[PDB]
Amino acid sequence: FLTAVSSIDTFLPVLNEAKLQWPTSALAASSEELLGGYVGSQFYLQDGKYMQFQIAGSSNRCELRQMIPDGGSEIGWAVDDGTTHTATSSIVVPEQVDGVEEVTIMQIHSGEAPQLRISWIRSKSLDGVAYEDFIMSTVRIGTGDSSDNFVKTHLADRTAGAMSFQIDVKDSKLTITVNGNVVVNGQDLSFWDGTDSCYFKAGAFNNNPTSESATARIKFAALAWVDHH
Ligand SMILES: O=C(O)[C@H]1O[C@@H](O[C@H]2[C@H](O)[C@H](O)[C@@H](O)O[C@@H]2C(=O)O)[C@@H](O)[C@@H](O)[C@@H]1O
Ligand SMILES: O=C(O)[C@H]1O[C@@H](O[C@H]2[C@H](O)[C@H](O)[C@H](O)O[C@@H]2C(=O)O)[C@@H](O)[C@@H](O)[C@@H]1O
Repeated sequence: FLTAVSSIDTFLPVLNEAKLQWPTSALAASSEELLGGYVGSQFYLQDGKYMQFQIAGSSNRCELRQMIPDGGSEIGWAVDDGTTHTATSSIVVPEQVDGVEEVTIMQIHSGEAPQLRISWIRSKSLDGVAYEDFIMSTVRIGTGDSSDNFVKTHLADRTAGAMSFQIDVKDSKLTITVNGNVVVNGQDLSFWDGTDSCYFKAGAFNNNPTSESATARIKFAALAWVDHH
């Protein structure tokens, strides 16, 4: 078998507060299964050090979903509880194979919608400007489909090396730091005031591929979800 992610210490804290969804939103592995050696080509320890996710197919995923720690059920939190909810990662986004067009690698999501997606995207125009092979944030400020429901930002061009991300939510404000630099500084999340079902996700969620067989692949050198109070 492939080497399991849980065979080293690095990812145990997040696996202790996650379930894996693969190849859809259906459950693939409970937290205890993840901590106890769950493995496959979709989710394995790569190069002795990366938690790697792989998935093909439109809207398919191999994704961790935040759970109450220590064998608890699904978590839900609010954007304005006075604490800071923080997700910190170090991600190697390799060159994506032909047919893969957008891969969501971290989220804040609730019962209804994604508050935030951080995604790799092959090419896109944002605010009249073309970008290629880059990392984007998409924040929902509404539940509709017109462009005014979203705030989209160029976070960074994709690098060969690991790229760090920190997502901080405090007092209905979102901050995204990339390689130690604040990129998104206090984006308003007030539309979500009253929602108590938010949670973090991370992995690979394949969006709008041009081929159903093309496999998205994303490597995490680090991932942690914490609440600072
Ligand atoms: O046409 C789009 O690509 C549309 O998608 C929106 O993101 C959605 C994702 O693609 C996934 O379907 C899932 O995560 O739901 C997302 C959503 O409904 O917010 C946005 O990227 C939007 O800007 C875009 O028009
Ligand atoms: O598939 C979706 O549209 C969303 O489902 C969410 O996962 C749910 C889902 O109901 C599962 O069947 C399971 O029973 O509970 C999941 C949960 O963790 O809340 C999310 O995967 C979400 O990202 C999807 O957009």
